[PDB]
Amino acid sequence: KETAAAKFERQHMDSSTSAASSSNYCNQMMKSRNLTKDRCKPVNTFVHESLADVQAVCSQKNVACKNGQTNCYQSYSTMSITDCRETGSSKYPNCAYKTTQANKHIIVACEGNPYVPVHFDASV
Ligand SMILES: [Cl-]
Ligand SMILES: [Cl-]
Ligand SMILES: [Cl-]
Ligand SMILES: [Cl-]
Repeated sequence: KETAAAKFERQHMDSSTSAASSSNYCNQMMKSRNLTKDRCKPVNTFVHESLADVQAVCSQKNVACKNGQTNCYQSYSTMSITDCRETGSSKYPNCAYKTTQANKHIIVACEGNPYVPVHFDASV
Protein backbone atom coordinates (compact mmCIF):
# COMPACT_ATOMS: atom_id res chain seq x y z
CA LYS A 1 0.00 0.00 0.00
CA GLU A 2 1.25 3.54 -0.77
CA THR A 3 2.04 5.62 2.34
CA ALA A 4 -0.09 8.77 2.77
CA ALA A 5 3.00 11.05 2.26
CA ALA A 6 4.00 9.23 -0.93
CA LYS A 7 0.42 9.40 -2.26
CA PHE A 8 0.45 13.17 -1.64
CA GLU A 9 3.73 13.48 -3.58
CA ARG A 10 2.49 11.48 -6.56
CA GLN A 11 -0.86 13.28 -6.75
CA HIS A 12 0.20 16.85 -5.95
CA MET A 13 3.84 17.63 -6.67
CA ASP A 14 5.31 18.78 -9.98
CA SER A 15 8.59 20.51 -9.18
CA SER A 16 9.85 19.92 -12.75
CA THR A 17 8.12 22.89 -14.42
CA SER A 18 7.49 26.40 -13.15
CA ALA A 19 3.91 26.36 -14.46
CA ALA A 20 1.60 24.44 -16.79
CA SER A 21 3.03 24.99 -20.37
CA SER A 22 -0.19 24.42 -22.30
CA SER A 23 -3.82 23.37 -22.24
CA ASN A 24 -2.82 19.69 -22.49
CA TYR A 25 -0.74 19.71 -19.27
CA CYS A 26 -3.51 18.11 -17.21
CA ASN A 27 -4.38 15.35 -19.64
CA GLN A 28 -0.70 14.42 -19.68
CA MET A 29 -0.02 14.67 -15.93
CA MET A 30 -3.27 13.04 -14.83
CA LYS A 31 -2.25 10.08 -16.99
CA SER A 32 1.39 9.86 -16.02
CA ARG A 33 0.64 10.15 -12.29
CA ASN A 34 -1.80 7.21 -12.70
CA LEU A 35 -4.83 9.23 -11.73
CA THR A 36 -6.85 7.90 -14.73
CA LYS A 37 -6.06 4.18 -14.27
CA ASP A 38 -9.41 2.68 -13.38
CA ARG A 39 -11.47 5.88 -13.30
CA CYS A 40 -10.91 9.58 -14.07
CA LYS A 41 -9.99 11.41 -10.83
CA PRO A 42 -12.40 14.40 -11.08
CA VAL A 43 -10.33 17.18 -9.62
CA ASN A 44 -6.63 17.32 -8.78
CA THR A 45 -4.17 20.16 -8.06
CA PHE A 46 -0.41 19.99 -8.89
CA VAL A 47 1.99 22.34 -7.07
CA HIS A 48 4.99 23.73 -9.00
CA GLU A 49 7.42 24.38 -6.15
CA SER A 50 10.12 22.22 -4.59
CA LEU A 51 9.07 19.33 -2.39
CA ALA A 52 10.93 21.07 0.44
CA ASP A 53 8.85 24.28 0.05
CA VAL A 54 5.64 22.26 0.11
CA GLN A 55 6.70 20.22 3.13
CA ALA A 56 7.64 23.45 4.94
CA VAL A 57 3.95 24.51 4.83
CA CYS A 58 3.30 22.04 7.69
CA SER A 59 5.23 24.52 9.95
CA GLN A 60 3.38 27.61 8.63
CA LYS A 61 -0.16 28.96 9.38
CA ASN A 62 -2.37 26.49 11.18
CA VAL A 63 -5.97 26.77 9.85
CA ALA A 64 -9.02 24.53 9.91
CA CYS A 65 -9.50 22.04 7.07
CA LYS A 66 -12.90 22.11 5.23
CA ASN A 67 -13.88 18.91 6.99
CA GLY A 68 -13.30 20.46 10.41
CA GLN A 69 -10.02 18.76 11.32
CA THR A 70 -7.36 21.10 12.75
CA ASN A 71 -4.18 19.74 11.08
CA CYS A 72 -4.30 21.99 7.99
CA TYR A 73 -1.71 24.66 7.22
CA GLN A 74 -1.88 27.53 4.74
CA SER A 75 1.31 28.58 2.98
CA TYR A 76 2.53 32.05 3.94
CA SER A 77 3.47 32.72 0.32
CA THR A 78 1.55 32.13 -2.93
CA MET A 79 2.80 29.15 -5.00
CA SER A 80 2.52 28.26 -8.67
CA ILE A 81 -0.25 25.64 -9.03
CA THR A 82 -2.27 24.00 -11.76
CA ASP A 83 -5.82 22.83 -11.12
CA CYS A 84 -6.93 19.86 -13.32
CA ARG A 85 -10.67 19.20 -13.61
CA GLU A 86 -12.70 16.94 -15.89
CA THR A 87 -14.60 18.67 -18.68
CA GLY A 88 -18.04 17.64 -19.92
CA SER A 89 -16.70 15.48 -22.78
CA SER A 90 -14.70 13.44 -20.24
CA LYS A 91 -15.76 9.82 -19.94
CA TYR A 92 -13.70 6.85 -18.74
CA PRO A 93 -11.76 6.07 -20.36
CA ASN A 94 -10.84 8.91 -22.64
CA CYS A 95 -10.57 11.18 -19.59
CA ALA A 96 -10.25 14.84 -20.60
CA TYR A 97 -9.18 17.73 -18.38
CA LYS A 98 -9.28 21.55 -18.29
CA THR A 99 -5.91 23.00 -17.17
CA THR A 100 -6.06 26.18 -15.03
CA GLN A 101 -2.70 27.73 -13.90
CA ALA A 102 -2.76 30.07 -10.94
CA ASN A 103 -0.51 31.51 -8.23
CA LYS A 104 -2.14 31.08 -4.89
CA HIS A 105 -1.71 30.01 -1.31
CA ILE A 106 -2.01 26.26 -0.72
CA ILE A 107 -3.71 24.57 2.20
CA VAL A 108 -2.59 21.02 3.13
CA ALA A 109 -3.36 18.60 5.96
CA CYS A 110 -0.26 17.30 7.67
CA GLU A 111 0.43 14.12 9.66
CA GLY A 112 3.24 11.94 10.90
CA ASN A 113 6.80 12.03 12.04
CA PRO A 114 8.23 13.65 10.00
CA TYR A 115 5.12 15.87 9.92
CA VAL A 116 4.47 16.17 6.22
CA PRO A 117 1.61 16.80 3.77
CA VAL A 118 -0.94 13.99 3.41
CA HIS A 119 -3.89 15.78 1.75
CA PHE A 120 -4.40 18.83 -0.47
CA ASP A 121 -7.37 20.74 1.05
CA ALA A 122 -7.71 23.88 -1.12
CA SER A 123 -5.91 26.84 -2.60
CA VAL A 124 -6.67 30.51 -1.80
CL1 LIG B 1 4.99 4.58 -3.25
CL1 LIG C 1 6.94 7.88 2.41
CL1 LIG D 1 -6.81 18.42 -5.27
CL1 LIG E 1 12.95 21.15 -7.11
